[PDB]
Amino acid sequence: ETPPAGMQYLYGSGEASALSLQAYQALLAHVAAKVKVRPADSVILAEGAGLDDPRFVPCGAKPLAAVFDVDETVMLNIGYEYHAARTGRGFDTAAWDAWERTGEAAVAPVPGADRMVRALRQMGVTVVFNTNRAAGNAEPTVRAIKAAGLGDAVHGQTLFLSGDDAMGSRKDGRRATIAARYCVIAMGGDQLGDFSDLFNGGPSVTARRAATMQPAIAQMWGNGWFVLPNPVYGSGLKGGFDEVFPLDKRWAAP
Amino acid sequence: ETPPAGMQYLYGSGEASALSLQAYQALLAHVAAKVKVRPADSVILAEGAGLDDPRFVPCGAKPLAAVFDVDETVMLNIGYEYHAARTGRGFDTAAWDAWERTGEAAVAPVPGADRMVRALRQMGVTVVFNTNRAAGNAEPTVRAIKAAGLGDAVHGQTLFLSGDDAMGSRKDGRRATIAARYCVIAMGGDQLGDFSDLFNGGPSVTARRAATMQPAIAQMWGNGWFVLPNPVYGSGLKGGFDEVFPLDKRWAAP
Ligand SMILES: Nc1ncnc2[nH]cnc12
Ligand SMILES: Nc1ncnc2[nH]cnc12
Ligand SMILES: [Mg+2]
Ligand SMILES: [Mg+2]
Repeated sequence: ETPPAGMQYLYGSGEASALSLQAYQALLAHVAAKVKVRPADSVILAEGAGLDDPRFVPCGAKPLAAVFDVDETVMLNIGYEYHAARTGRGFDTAAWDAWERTGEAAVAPVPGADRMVRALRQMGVTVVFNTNRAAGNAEPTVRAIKAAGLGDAVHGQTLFLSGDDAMGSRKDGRRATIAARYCVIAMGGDQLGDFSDLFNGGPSVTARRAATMQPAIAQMWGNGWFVLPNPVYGSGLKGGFDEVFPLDKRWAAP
Repeated sequence: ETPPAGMQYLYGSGEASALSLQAYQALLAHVAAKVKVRPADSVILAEGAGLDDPRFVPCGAKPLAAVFDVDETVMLNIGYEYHAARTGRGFDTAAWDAWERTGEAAVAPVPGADRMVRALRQMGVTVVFNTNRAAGNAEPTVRAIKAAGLGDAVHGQTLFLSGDDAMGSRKDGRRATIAARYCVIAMGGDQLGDFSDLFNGGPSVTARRAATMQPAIAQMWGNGWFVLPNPVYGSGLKGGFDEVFPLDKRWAAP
């Protein structure tokens, strides 16, 4: 038996490896330019700014930082997805809670994520993690991040988890806390919720894809917001046939 | 019924859209820097240069150009993959040959690929396509490229297809022809064979992934070689369990 195709790609292929290394290379070059010249806008949206008319929290004189999602952005959850491939039970809240507590032995860095995290700190940029892992599992998450070669994270200062506020999986509140004390010059993630909660909680698969091509949002990709692949799970694996294949681009073999 | 997960991601998700827009943004910024200052090395490997010790064809005073694979790099083959999702017969040489001849009506641009192709030509950079589509289907391929908003391609000058030499799917010979008359400052692709044939024809899934992290090769991603996602088909969807999930990163739920 062979693993699911999405796992073959993300965890096995050199295509996905080069895809990840490219994103970090662009991130390191973008941060370096912002270290030499501090911008006026940070890369975190201001509160009340919709996807229709985007506006950002100002940078000011706050310390420079970069926000990262953890799972499948800087850290590969190889151990859990191996269990998902063996079982088929990918969506399991009880199994994932155990993985958050006992998975520090089976984690790997996204290709180049350990190298960029060191470069960001040698550049004087603080590395902040904003993950939907549970606040109750903060200590095993810190150990897993350390075991992935991603440095030392501290709960409340450089690590913000689900449950730190009364908003659940919504990360806008935690992004507001980070931007209130840091000037975030770059933000990485593998799901659109890692850049704005406005991509989720309503918009359809067709609407979310169009939202990324909003010219004010489109200018962010590779230029402030940095994306990494995840065809294994999450909000990217949704939609039926009429949403994946538009009816004006359909074809039948003879 | 829902389409395969990889197709949900690549063709439906906004995550894959932002992933593609990021790659082109980095490509446009890289090309602009090379227009202001022409480099000494092009991004095409010299003949006889192995992945162990990489070396590149010099740039010289040749016209600046950028090489692109077509399928799932600049053009989405929505119509064919819709047929693959309906049928399950993804690997079909007879059906794909028909798609090369009759698919110009069901193609779309990769997000931002039509915008970058115009920007490259407004910058004075020639856009060259190196695809494994058949040379016998060059004219319907030209029409499909045009229908995707990717400009005008010419067979033999800006379009090089499988069969133009006696090497089949190997693209190194066609890359040698392009680099002999152009200074290629950027090259995009969704499979590793779009950058060097040395990634294929032998190396295992584990070996190919490690090859992308060769420091001389690793410096190219997002900095000369630009990658786009394809978890739907190709050399990225290979390998068994021992190659996707290394044995030191395995885990079992309680
Ligand atoms: N339930 C889940 N939670 C988080 N990541 C996952 N990946 C696959 N299933 C998951
Ligand atoms: N046989 C094939 N040739 C090219 N692209 C494909 N995508 C899926 N199957 C394919
Ligand atoms: Mg994640
Ligand atoms: Mg291709």
